[PDB]
Amino acid sequence: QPEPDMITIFIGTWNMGNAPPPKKITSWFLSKGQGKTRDDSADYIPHDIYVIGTQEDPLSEKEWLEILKHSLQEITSVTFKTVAIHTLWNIRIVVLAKPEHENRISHICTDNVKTGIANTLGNKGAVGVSFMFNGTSLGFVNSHLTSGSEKKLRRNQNYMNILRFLALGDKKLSPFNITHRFTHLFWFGDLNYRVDLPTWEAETIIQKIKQQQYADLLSHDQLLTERREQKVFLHFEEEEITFAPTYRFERLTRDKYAYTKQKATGMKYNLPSWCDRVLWKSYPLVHVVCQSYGSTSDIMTSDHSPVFATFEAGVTSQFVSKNGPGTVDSQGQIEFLRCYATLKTKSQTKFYLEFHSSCLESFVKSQEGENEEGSEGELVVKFGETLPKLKPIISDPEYLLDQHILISIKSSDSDESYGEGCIALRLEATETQLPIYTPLTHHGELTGHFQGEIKLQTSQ
Ligand SMILES: Fc1ccc(CNCc2ccccc2)cc1
Repeated sequence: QPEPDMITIFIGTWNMGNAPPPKKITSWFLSKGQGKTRDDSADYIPHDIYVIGTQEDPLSEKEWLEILKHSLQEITSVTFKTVAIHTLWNIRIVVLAKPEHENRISHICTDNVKTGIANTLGNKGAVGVSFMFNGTSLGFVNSHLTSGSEKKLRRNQNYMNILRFLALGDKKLSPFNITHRFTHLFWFGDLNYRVDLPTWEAETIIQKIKQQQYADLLSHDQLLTERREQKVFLHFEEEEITFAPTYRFERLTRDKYAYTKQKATGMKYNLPSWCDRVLWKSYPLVHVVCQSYGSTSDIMTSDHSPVFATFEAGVTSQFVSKNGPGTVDSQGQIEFLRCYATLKTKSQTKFYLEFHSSCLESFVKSQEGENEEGSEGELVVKFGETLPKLKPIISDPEYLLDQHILISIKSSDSDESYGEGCIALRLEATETQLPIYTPLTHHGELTGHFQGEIKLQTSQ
């Protein structure tokens, strides 16, 4: 039986509003309702992996896993296996996979992060799951961020705390946070960003929603505006939104948005908003295609509607050769030539690089670079042709051209990373000097750039 080179992944996010679900939730897993929906001819075809994030989830793990498994079995006639389940108070992530994938999935990790201090600590935060699927690392984050139209900056803070502190994936990747540890990272949840229009416009907004005229509303969505100003989710993607706002509904219908201030809301307005979102970030030049992104119309127990997204995701096989794993393949080499980092830092330490990759036996430390002043005020760290020649464990181009090199630039004085990035080995040519580039981030914010040339030798 050949190993797959593609899988499909279902992402669901649903803020359940502390209510049990209705008896039928199959529309969710079928990507049926509003937005970019899945074709009827696919309804019996199981996704490879289902990742369900809930918020305000009132059920036990057992109660929810029985509902999920029974739902998928009814759709697909497949009994899914549980990869992982992790709950932080009423925030939960479930990962289910087809039985044939059980032997393909390993290195399963779970973690959570609680956001806030004192007053603001006790119910918001994130859960996450990571694992290997053959040669491919996958990470999944379900976050419930701070509520309220006025609190976008708090949400942005919650995002940075989650990507700093959530401990998933390979712990040897110590300079790297979750935004660099996975081939594919999916981040979803009740992100709680609102449509930032005046309160007095509530009925106008409702009118626009009834006319399915979302364009002007989306131009005021706080997550899209914060992302466009590089305040949050830097280097993540989101599919175009073509479904109505998923919050705040009167329960047991979808005919009414309940936006007016009430004692139960702390006297806050909840104008119709796209609270419930799915974003992703994949390594450069890896196949990832969103095939659905929408909301259900028939699940009405909560004041939120469920959101679905589905993806094609490229995956690679576990590779064994006669040499690696457990030695190098002297036919392979990676040379980084005429490289320089451009950093936003005002520090004057010396810097060294680390190169991390599952195509190396272990990470490689460079010599210190040569610091110069950039003509617009910046630090430029030059590495010349001084960089260590990297020795991959396998030289076969069918393996090596699918790999990635993570780069950290670290202070000699403190050994702290000032920036992290990723270079694809999916080159136009081997044995040929070719331009490379990555932005560098630290704690998910832009700190610089790395650019230069690469020369890749494979067994071909
Ligand atoms: F649904 C799932 C439940 C459990 C798992 C864990 N499988 C680990 C494994 C891999 C290879 C051989 C033996 C064990 C993976 C998926």
